Formats: sequence, structure tokens, C-alpha cells
Amino acid sequence: AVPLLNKKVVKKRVKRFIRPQSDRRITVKESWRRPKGIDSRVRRKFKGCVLMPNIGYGSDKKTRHYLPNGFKKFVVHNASELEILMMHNRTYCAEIAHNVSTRKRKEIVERAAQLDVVITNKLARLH
Amino acid sequence: KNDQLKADAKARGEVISTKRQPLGPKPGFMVEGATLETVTPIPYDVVNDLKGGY
Amino acid sequence: GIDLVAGGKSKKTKRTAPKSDDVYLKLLVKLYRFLARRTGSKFNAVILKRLFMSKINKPPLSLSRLITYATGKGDNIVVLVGTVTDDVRAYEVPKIKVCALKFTETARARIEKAGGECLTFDQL
Amino acid sequence: AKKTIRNPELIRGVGKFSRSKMYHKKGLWAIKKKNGGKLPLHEKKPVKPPKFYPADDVKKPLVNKHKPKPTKLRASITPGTVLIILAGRFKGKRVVFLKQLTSGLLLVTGPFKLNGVPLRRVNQAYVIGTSTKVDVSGVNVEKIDDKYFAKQNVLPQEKKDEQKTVDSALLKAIEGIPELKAYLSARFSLKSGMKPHELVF
Amino acid sequence: VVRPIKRATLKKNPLKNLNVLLKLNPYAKTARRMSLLAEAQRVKAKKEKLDHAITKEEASAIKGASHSWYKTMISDSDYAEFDNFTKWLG
Amino acid sequence: QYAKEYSEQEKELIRLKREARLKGGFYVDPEAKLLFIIRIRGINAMPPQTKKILQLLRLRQIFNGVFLKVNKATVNMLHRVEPYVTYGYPNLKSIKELIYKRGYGKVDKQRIALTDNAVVEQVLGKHGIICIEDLVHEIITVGPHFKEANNFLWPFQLKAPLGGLKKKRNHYVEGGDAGNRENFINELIRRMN
RNA sequence: GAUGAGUAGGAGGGCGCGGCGGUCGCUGCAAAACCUUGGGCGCGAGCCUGGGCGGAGCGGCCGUCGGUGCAGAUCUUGGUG
RNA sequence: AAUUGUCGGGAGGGAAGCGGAUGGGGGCCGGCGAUGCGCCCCGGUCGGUGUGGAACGGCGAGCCGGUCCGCCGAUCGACUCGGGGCGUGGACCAGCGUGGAUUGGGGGGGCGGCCAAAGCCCGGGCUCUCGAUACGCCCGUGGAACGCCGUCUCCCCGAUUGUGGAAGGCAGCGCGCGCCUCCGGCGUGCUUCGGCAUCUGCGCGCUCCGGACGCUGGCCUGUGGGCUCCCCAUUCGA
Ligand SMILES: [K+]
Ligand SMILES: [K+]
Ligand SMILES: [K+]
Ligand SMILES: [K+]
Ligand SMILES: [K+]
Ligand SMILES: [K+]
Ligand SMILES: [K+]
Ligand SMILES: [Mg+2]
Ligand SMILES: [Mg+2]
Ligand SMILES: [Mg+2]
Ligand SMILES: [Mg+2]
Ligand SMILES: [Mg+2]
Ligand SMILES: [Mg+2]
Ligand SMILES: [Mg+2]
Ligand SMILES: [Mg+2]
Ligand SMILES: [Mg+2]
Ligand SMILES: [Mg+2]
Ligand SMILES: [Mg+2]
Ligand SMILES: [Mg+2]
Ligand SMILES: [Mg+2]
Ligand SMILES: [Mg+2]
Ligand SMILES: [Mg+2]
Ligand SMILES: [Mg+2]
Ligand SMILES: [Mg+2]
Ligand SMILES: [Mg+2]
Ligand SMILES: [Mg+2]
Ligand SMILES: [Mg+2]
Ligand SMILES: [Mg+2]
Ligand SMILES: [Mg+2]
Ligand SMILES: [Mg+2]
Ligand SMILES: [Mg+2]
Repeated sequence: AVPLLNKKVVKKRVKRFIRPQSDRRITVKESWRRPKGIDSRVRRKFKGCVLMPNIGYGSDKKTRHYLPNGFKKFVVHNASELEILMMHNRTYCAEIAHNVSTRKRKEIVERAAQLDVVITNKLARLH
Repeated sequence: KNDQLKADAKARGEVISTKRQPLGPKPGFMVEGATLETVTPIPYDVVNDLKGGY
Repeated sequence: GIDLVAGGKSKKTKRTAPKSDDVYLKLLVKLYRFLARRTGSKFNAVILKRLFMSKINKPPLSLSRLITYATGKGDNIVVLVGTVTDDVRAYEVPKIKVCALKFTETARARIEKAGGECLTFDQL
Repeated sequence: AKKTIRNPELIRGVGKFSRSKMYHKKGLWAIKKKNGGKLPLHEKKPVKPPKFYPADDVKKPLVNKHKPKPTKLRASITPGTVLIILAGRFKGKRVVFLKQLTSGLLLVTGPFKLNGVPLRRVNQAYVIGTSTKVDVSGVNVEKIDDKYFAKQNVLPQEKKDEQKTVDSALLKAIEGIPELKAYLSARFSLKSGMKPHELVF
Repeated sequence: VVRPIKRATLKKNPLKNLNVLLKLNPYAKTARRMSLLAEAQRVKAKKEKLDHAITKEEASAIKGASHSWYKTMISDSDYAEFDNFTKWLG
Repeated sequence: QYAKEYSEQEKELIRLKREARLKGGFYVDPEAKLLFIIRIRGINAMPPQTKKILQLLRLRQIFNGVFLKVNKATVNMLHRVEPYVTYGYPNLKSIKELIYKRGYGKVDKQRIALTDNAVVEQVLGKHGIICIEDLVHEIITVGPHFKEANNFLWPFQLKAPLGGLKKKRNHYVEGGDAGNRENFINELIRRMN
């Protein structure tokens, strides 16, 4: 399958937004939280501090949610759901759900080859 | 005055405006030459720094 | 920097769509979105806006008041973005063509008995 | 028919004569008489089934009206000019410029006998044109073109003979100028205190 | 009763792009041609060393008037009103 | 026709000045009818009166520029925002460059680039202005329809001056950059357009 | 076409947890949980997936509901420097 | 999970961590990167106008259809069928060319303004000296070059960048549609006598013209390429 997308993917930022002071404290997890403190230097955006996520970082709508291979992911749990991508094989690629058995993955992979549907994790748990 | 000016203009088919206008820029003109009086700064005198002098 | 208020953006709120989930109302909105755009008619634009409005902004119209405003205008079609109710204080009901979102059971019976017609906005 | 352009250009896109002047020169007045006092009116100049239908409509790029123009030749470079190669395996060697090919590249020769540089194509951006000129009037390279340097290792004997034929006519001209043979046999290099932006070539 | 069924142009600098300027001001071409032709004549005239628009009497009057005006421009005050500083002012 | 008129006015002024010189008198040039105003200070710490006047002049951003007709009403407004602006008398060259390079028309309260004469005609057509040359002529001569023609022009978004400013905090007379600089506004228009 | 600061505060659109009414699925050919210098998506809350461990359950979607989201409270209980 | 031992990698001149930017060393990734397509004949395989049936349909009794089976005629076509020949070529990176937009820098030319520059040079008249061999004043429609300011215009170099994917539109021209000796010449109207959108329509083309195209090379299981992952170093911030 030849991906239909042609515009290059431009990531405004590739680093993640780490919660402030999650390095200092084990109990403070890395998932982002907006600092609400009155004196918070991060909230006040002093230079040399952690950056906060804002809408300006939004990616181009034409390349948003596109994988590096040039397709968009759709999660499939069986062979029937795979057939939904027959007419979108140049736009959407399939990914087999993490909990599908190896026996049922062989059926999905074989069916995807007939439909020319890209499978992102076709080598999963077959050894 | 505005009513009559518009009436006098309506009969002759000439659309005009009766609005007042603020003072605009003056046009160019020639001024006849005359004797020129030269103005220069005055030398300072401390005695004159008082109404009527010291 | 730019010396504007709220970055030059509007701070006014108006209804751009009905708040209701009524499937029939949404079909009427689609019908009159098309009519307003493709005709430029002021009547269609007004009708479209009133279909968005809340219940209190679509008050009912009594049949008696409908008759008084329709006196001497039999040929014209009465249009109401709202409900038409029956009025026991009105005795003589002339034949009239009325378009409304809803007719009460008594109001519909009296209008139909008098030879009139109750229309919907798709028939209008 | 007309032998020369009616309206020479003062600058690119502006003719020397106005519309009123051009009407006289175009002769439309004469044409009007021959056609009953009217300018003649002309008329405008008057499959296999697919084997596969794509699911997504194909998009064709919009029209671009800009057309590439031939590569320009630097004013410093004239036939017979000595060039200094600035890059590649022959960096620093002094060669003789013969002509510019249709691709815009420069055709140069060592000559091969003096410095071992054969008939080769060198990009203009990687050479410096000096002020030394060697006569190449007797050199004939009309047979050489872009296709002569196209791939399809032993060098065929045909090209070796072709090098010598072009080379032979050029050696006599080079030998005429004293110390020119040694000049073309030595590579150019920068020594201490040598500033390229001040060097005269 | 329905009415019949119904992208930004990249702005280019007309001060540099000739065709863009002619689209806005067609007379600009005539102005361009005349300026180029006028300059060419002057350049040619200077090389050939090619050789008045005022009467001889008029020229004399103009020189006299300008010379008289210049005299008033450089004229100085007599500094007579400063009686207390006559010596200092010279 | 406009090109011929501009040349005649320039030569007409020269002739009159020479005529007055010959007779020994003076020729007072006509007072400037058109001004070009540029905002040189930012939007921080604005006193309320200055803030309102700059809004009425459509100077809401530093280095924005607009034309302004000369009359006692407008001149007195300008006098009250002297330290925040610099202005002067624009010549024909300045008006051409501004309108041609940075000219945008206000159509239905939208900023539209003057790429074609159709844009000018869409708004000013009823006033007889159908091309950018007509628009230039109306501005330079301050014609009868100056108000509509000038308001049709979106305030010019000029760049920071090439070469910088001297001192925005002082008046041009003191060696600064604020206030009336008369014909020297053109020198600044070159470096900011 | 214009435009983008925000404490107290307001509102919108979304993310996540556990049930219920439905609907579409997964699982001893290995579910949940947990581990990982595997990889990717989203501005972000989060999401998807490889490998490992584990050995019996689980998830998506629509609606609807709630004892539904923690770094602090000399917070509680337990554990540990 | 806190916390601890051990093995392995790494760092450490009175904290460490953290933001941003690269680099070194690791680790990881083949949807990390293609190998097809078009046209030929050799063979193989599989189906083909007009009449018969079977089960149905679109439009609204009647017209208008396809699918499947069979029979004739017609004799071609198809083929993720196998070989051969010819043409063509994918991902990423780099270079170059020609241009658009934005922008910085450099060089030249024309014209105008001034005391219709001043001055200087030439010619003429006056004045006649202490810094001693002057100081300067006035004249000429004399001459050769500058100066400042304004304006018109030509050329050269570098930098960043290609968003859009429906339109050969808009604008300005060229060549034909009439002849000549062809850098140009030949007809009306207007003209400042230089010129002029006054005649300047059609057809086919060109261009600074409704947003970048073209060419070439490198590399493609490698010591390659990529990386948002890991450790560390360095400059800035903190
Ligand atoms: K369920
Ligand atoms: K994981
Ligand atoms: K739920
Ligand atoms: K100049
Ligand atoms: K470029
Ligand atoms: K490669
Ligand atoms: K650092
Ligand atoms: Mg990210
Ligand atoms: Mg505070
Ligand atoms: Mg798993
Ligand atoms: Mg802003
Ligand atoms: Mg605000
Ligand atoms: Mg301040
Ligand atoms: Mg702006
Ligand atoms: Mg600079
Ligand atoms: Mg400064
Ligand atoms: Mg201050
Ligand atoms: Mg905000
Ligand atoms: Mg759940
Ligand atoms: Mg870890
Ligand atoms: Mg979920
Ligand atoms: Mg509960
Ligand atoms: Mg709770
Ligand atoms: Mg806690
Ligand atoms: Mg808290
Ligand atoms: Mg505690
Ligand atoms: Mg405790
Ligand atoms: Mg303890
Ligand atoms: Mg642990
Ligand atoms: Mg001059
Ligand atoms: Mg593009």
C-alpha cells in the first residue's frame, strides 16, 4: 500500500511536558499537571523553568495523528473489523489489539495481506 | 440659511453640501518686500533681572 | 501589542442552533438554513433565527388574538414560530390558513371546523 | 515576411515603441484597406477502459507558469580560459576551458598530457576563472556533447585516441606561451598569508 | 426562487514586479519607456559634446535680484540698541 | 493626466518663488494639506486622553501609520499626542510606495490587499475612484472624497526603521524623534516602508 | 479577514475511575494486575502497541448513574530511610 | 513503591536536580527504504453477436435493463499465468540550475532645485597690503568640474523560505491576417514636433503574469540511516 499523505510531518515539539518537580519527589508523577500555586515560577513562566503545554504547540491538522509510516492507526480485534479498512488501505493502517490470541492473529495477518492492509504489529507473539 | 442654499441649488440641479468646516490650510500668496528689522539675542545684564531693575 | 479589547473579538453570545435535540426541529432548521442562504429572503432569515430560540422566547399565541390580527387579511397565511392555543372567549372563528410549530388539540379542531387549515413549516 | 523584430526591448518586457507607433509598423491600416475597411476575423483552432478504479480521487498539481532557463555562463569564463578546479579528485589543478555543454556544465581539458586531466565536465560553481587565455581556435570539439560522458573498469581505446586528437591541437598553442606548460602542470594552492579575497586571478 | 448556485492571491510588490505594476497602473509602462528613452538621449548627447531659454536682458535682471537677495541674507544688525555693550560687541 | 498635473505643480511652485525673488518680495507656500502620522511609542502606561485620541486616529500599534487631513480640529487633536507620534508632509513618492507596497483596503470590515483595481472599485467605485492611481490622486490632493478614500485604507503596518531612531523620548526639535518633522517624514518613510 | 498576558472568579469542550440499561467484541493458542534503556499518537488530561511476569477473567461504543481523579491538611493507617 | 545488597556502564576541585541546544557513547527501529509499471510475442489457462430459457430489477398497462444457464455466429479479449525483449522508476539525504516571495548589502547613470549654488579657471573694471606682497568688492545669458537635497532609473551578490494542488484566468506584449531596400521605411486623427491607449480587431504564442519546478549524484541489510529512548560532557538559562 502506498500512503496517500504527501505533506511532511512537522513536529513543533518532540520532548514531553514533564510535571514540575516530578524529578525531586517520587510521589509526584510525571503526567502533566498545571501548577496552581500563587508563587509558582513555572506558572509565571520565568525563563529557565519547565515549559507548560499550550494550544500554540498544536500540530498541523493535515498531518495530525499520522504515524511515521504515513498512515493513521485503527485498532482491530478480529478479522471482521479488519475488513472495515478495505476501502481506506491508503489512509488507515491496522494494529491488532494487545490481547488478541496468537491463533487469531494469524487469521488477521493473512486476511490483511489479501486486502493489502498495513499491519503495524504483524510480528507480535508468533515465535 | 441651509434651507435656502439647498433650494437655490435644487432649482439648478447642482448637488451641494451646507456643512460647516473647520479652519483649513491657507493658500499660497505673495507678500511685497519691505524694510527688514533684524532681531538678535540681547546681551545679559544682571541688573535687569528684576521688575524695573535693581 | 495591539490596543484592542479582548483581542478584537466579540463578547456577545447568540444562538447559532437550537438547543433542543428534537429530530423534527433539526430537519426544519436544515430546510430553512438552505432557504435563507439560497434566496436571501428576509422572511426566511427571521424564521431561521426564531427556530433556535428557547421555549420562553417562543410564547404561545391565543386563537382569539390570532383572529383579531388576521381580520381583513383572509388571503394572507398566518405564520407563528410557536404554539397556537384555543381561546374560549372567542366565539366566531373565520376560515384562516395558519402555519405554526404546534397546535393544541382544541385549537386545531376549531380551525379545521371553520374551514381553515393548520400547516407546518415544511408545508409553508 | 518581416526579417527583423519590429519592437526592440529597452529593458526586459518593455518595448521601444508605443502602441500607436506599433499600429503603423504592424501595418494594420494597410490590412484594413485590403479587407474592405475591416480587420479580418479568424476562427478558433478546431479511452481504454480502466483495469482498476482508485478509491481515493487522484489530485493533480496546479499549473506552474515558470519555465527553467538555460544555465548562464560566468563573464570571467571564455573559450580558452584557464580554470582552477576547487573540488573533487582534481582539486587545485589548472585546466583549459573549451566550451559549455547544453546541460550548462563546462567542458575542460588538462590537457591530459601535461597534468593528467582528460576531457571532463566540471560544474561552474566549483571552478575559478583566471585571466590567462590560451588559443583554442584549432581545437575541434563539435563531436563532444553531454552524451559523450554518459554511463552505460577499462577505458575504451576509442576515448584515449579522441583525447589525443583534441590534445595535440592544444599543445602547440600552449608551447607558444613561455612557461605556460609548467603553469598548467602545477596545482594552485594557498600558502601562509595568502588571502583568497585579495588574490587576482 | 433559488438564486443561481455559486483563494487568497499572493500579494506581490509592484515596485519590483513589472507585470504586477502594469496590472494596477497601465500607464506605468509609458512612463518607464519615456524615462529610459530620455536618459539614453542625454547619455548620447554628452558623449557627442552637443551644446539658452532666457533673454539676455532677463538673465542680467535675474542675477542682480539674486545677488541683492543674498546681500540681505548675510546682512548683520547694527547692534545700536545695546548701548551698555557697545565696546564689548565691537 | 495625473502625472502631468504633478509635474506642473512642481514647476509652478518653482516659477512663483523665482517671480517673487525678481520683484524683491516673498512667496508664502501654501500650507500642507496632508499629514502622515506614525506611532513611535508602545501601548504601555497610556493616559486615558492620549489613548482615546490615538484610537480615533487608528494608531493602535507602534509604527502603524495613517494619513490625516489638515484642519484646526485635527491639528489640535494631534497636538495632544505629540510625544507618542511623529508626523510630517509626505511627498508623492512616499504616498505611492505606501499604497503600492503596504496598501490594504477595508472591505466589509476586512483587510484586503490591493492586488487588483477591482478591490478599489468595489468600495470607492461610487465616488469615482476605480484604480489605485485614482486613490493616490485623491490622497495627495485631498480631494472631495478624501474621507472615504482615506478611511478605506487600512492603517499601514510599517516595519521598525532601518537604521533605528535617535531618541523617541525627545521632540524632533531637541534631536529626538517625536512631533512634527515636516518634509523630513519622507526620509523616515523610506527606512520604515 | 482579524487576533492570542492573566491571580480571585465564571463558562465551554475533552481525559480518566466504578456500576446500571443496551450494543460490539476479546480470553488457558493466556484475561486482569504488575515490570520494562522496546516503539508510536495527542498542545495536554491520556491513549495505542512490542517484550516480560502472571494464571482467570476483561474491554470498546451509546445512554445513564456515583462514596469518581491528591504532593501538602504538625492529614489517617501501614511500611521504610 | 519507599528502602537495601550485588554485578555491569558512567560521573565527581565546598550540593544535586531542572529548562533549552548540540555532541560523544549506548540502546532501539526493516511500514528503518523501493524494485514496480507500460508496451510487444511464445506458450498455457479462462471467458466471448444474434436467438432460446431461469430467477429478478429501474421507471411508472407499458417502456427500459442487468445477472445466470444453454445454442449459433463471431473469432477477439482477459489473466497477483510462466519465460524473453524494449522503455520507464521508489524512500531518504546532498549538490547544482532557473525562478517566486521576503530581506540585507554593493556599484553606476539621467533629471531637477540653490545667490537660476558658492567657489575655481578665463576675460574685464575697481580697490592697493603686515601673517606684508594682500584684504576683498562688482561684472560676463564665458568655460571645465564638484557639493548638498529631491526624484527617475539600470545592474550585481548573499541570506531565509515554496504554504496551495480546482483554474492556462487577469495583465502586458510578440508573430501572422497588407507591402518595402528590414538596427528601419510606407496610411488617417492629435501634437509641446520629442511624440500619443487616435485608429490598437481576430487567430496562434510569449512573459517579472491567480504560492517551486527541474537536473545530477550518494545510499538502500552496511562501520548505513533515523530516533521523541538511555548515560554523560560542554555553552546559555535556572
Ligand atoms: K459492555
Ligand atoms: K508498555
Ligand atoms: K459509563
Ligand atoms: K541621483
Ligand atoms: K531563493
Ligand atoms: K539508505
Ligand atoms: K547542560
Ligand atoms: Mg509528543
Ligand atoms: Mg504573587
Ligand atoms: Mg502484553
Ligand atoms: Mg500579537
Ligand atoms: Mg483578556
Ligand atoms: Mg514606560
Ligand atoms: Mg500590525
Ligand atoms: Mg544592519
Ligand atoms: Mg537608542
Ligand atoms: Mg517617560
Ligand atoms: Mg489568554
Ligand atoms: Mg472502566
Ligand atoms: Mg527504570
Ligand atoms: Mg477506556
Ligand atoms: Mg459505590
Ligand atoms: Mg471521595
Ligand atoms: Mg500521598
Ligand atoms: Mg494542593
Ligand atoms: Mg506528616
Ligand atoms: Mg506514621
Ligand atoms: Mg529510623
Ligand atoms: Mg525499588
Ligand atoms: Mg546638479
Ligand atoms: Mg506545495
